[PDB]
Order: sequence, then C-alpha cells, then structure tokens
Amino acid sequence: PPVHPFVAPLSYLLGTWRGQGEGEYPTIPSFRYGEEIRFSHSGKPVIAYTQKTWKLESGAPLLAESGYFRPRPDGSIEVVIACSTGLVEVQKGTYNVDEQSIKLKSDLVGNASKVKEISREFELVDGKLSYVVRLSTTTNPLQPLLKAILDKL
Amino acid sequence: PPVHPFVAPLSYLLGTWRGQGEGEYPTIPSFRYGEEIRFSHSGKPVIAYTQKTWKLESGAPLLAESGYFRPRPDGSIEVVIACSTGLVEVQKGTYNVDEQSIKLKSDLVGNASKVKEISREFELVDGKLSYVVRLSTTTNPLQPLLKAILDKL
Ligand SMILES: [Ba+2]
Ligand SMILES: [Ba+2]
Ligand SMILES: [Ba+2]
Ligand SMILES: [Ba+2]
Repeated sequence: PPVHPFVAPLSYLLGTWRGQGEGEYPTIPSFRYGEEIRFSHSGKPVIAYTQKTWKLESGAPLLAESGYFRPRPDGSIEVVIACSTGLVEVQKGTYNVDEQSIKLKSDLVGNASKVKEISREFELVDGKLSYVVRLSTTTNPLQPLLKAILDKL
Repeated sequence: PPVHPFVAPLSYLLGTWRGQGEGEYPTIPSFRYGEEIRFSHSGKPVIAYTQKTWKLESGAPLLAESGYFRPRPDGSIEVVIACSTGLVEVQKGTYNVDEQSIKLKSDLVGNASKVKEISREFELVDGKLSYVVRLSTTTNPLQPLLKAILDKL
C-alpha cells in the first residue's frame, strides 16, 4: 500500500526504532531499560504504534504498548494508546515538521489508579528518536518521568 | 518464557486466528470483511491482542485494533483497547473455562462522537473462535453489529 497524504509528513517516523531509556521519579531511583518502538501504516490517515520494554541484563520483557497516531494538515494530532499496565490514553496535541516532533498531553486517562495527566513527546534529534514521558499523580506535579533514546533499524 | 498462572486458564486463545465477519446494523445493510486476530503473551499476567480487517477481494485494509487482556484467578477479566478509528475502550468482564468464553462490556469508550456502548464476546464454538460485537448509539439500543468466526491457524 502507499502513503496516504495525512501520514506522509511523518514518514521519517516510519520503521523500527531501538535503544534504551532511563526512568526516575521523586518517588523512585534511576532505573534503565531497553526499548523498541515501531511506527507503521496501511494507506490510512493513521499510524500504528507498538512498543515494548525489557530488563537490560536478562533482558526479560517489562512493559508494552500498542497505539494509533492520527495526524492532520493543520499540524494537530490525535493519539490513542493502550498499555499492558492497564491504562488507555487518548492524547491530543501537535506535530511540527521542521523540528520533526509530535507533542501530546493526555486528555483521558482511563482506568487510572493514581495517574492524572501524562504527556508524551516524540522528537527526531540528531537522527535518533528522543522519546519522553512526563507524569502527574494524585500527589506529584507534571514532571520528567522517563526519557528514552532510539536508533533506526 | 512461562504462561503466567493467572493466564494459563485462557491458553486456548494463544495464537493467530483468520476468518471473516459481517456487519449488519439498522443504518447499514449487510456487509462482509476479512479479519485476523492474534493473542500472544510474554510471561506476564496479560494476553496481548491484535486484530485487523480487510476487504475480501481487495483485500484492502479497513481497521485495526489492539490491546491487552488481564484475567484474574477469580473469573473477572478486564481488557484495554485502542482502535484505528481513533477510539479507546475499557472492557471489563468475566471469563469462563469450559464454556471457553470471554464476555466484555464497555466501562468507558473514550473519544466517541456517537457510540454509547460496546460489548465484545470471544468464545470458542465447536473449534472456531466466534467474535460477537454489539453496540448501542445515541439513537440505537445495544444490538448486534459484528459477527465473525475464525479458524485457529
Ligand atoms: Ba500546513
Ligand atoms: Ba529536532
Ligand atoms: Ba478459580
Ligand atoms: Ba463453548
């Protein structure tokens, strides 16, 4: 199938991405994990997202996401992601093409234990994927929670 | 890696499942689509789930959904899903080991315009995985939309 015009200005994003990342929150200490993000499409104005985490040494698998990225010309964007942890997010926000980012905040965080707002950012910096999740809980403001870097497979 | 004990009762599901479906609804007459379904896992208390529909001759892509099941040892199962429509569900239910069945019913369908409810039902009927989808809208009660019957691959 061929790139739909909506999906085509995020065509760099496309393919397997793979490196490792680093979590830390006021509640907990630096811990490190490998990552694997895949962006795809089959003609439609929607980009599939899957992701998986895994322990470095083992490295037995940790967490795992699967989603739909749904871009539009006016530079705005919507994104729904399910997590094995048992959340679902519907994130609204924008993509600029010069910089080659996407910037989301949560709109609806669904079946959330203590989770409030969650903001994901995927930018291409220096030809690698820089992906960050900021978090808020019932006790702590939005802040940098994770930060992963990834390379083109 | 080993089938979490919490998950072991549902092992009939693990693997890829090909078939066809059909929609009828009061506003859309009969139709028919190709359709795959695969459940996997990864040594967690979770079965991963992906599903994609095509056009029978084309078979050009139609829709994908993905997510995650959490069975409990108590009967309850709680599912999450993101759909290429651009729409998430929370599903919560109660499965069944020798009726071999997983009945679900939306506890939250985010990012919907006009959907109000969705249930799903995943069940083995004489060897093939039958999938029944039902929906209510602003204007329609909780009735059938999608039926599909899939053969283990
Ligand atoms: Ba423009
Ligand atoms: Ba940049
Ligand atoms: Ba029991
Ligand atoms: Ba049965």
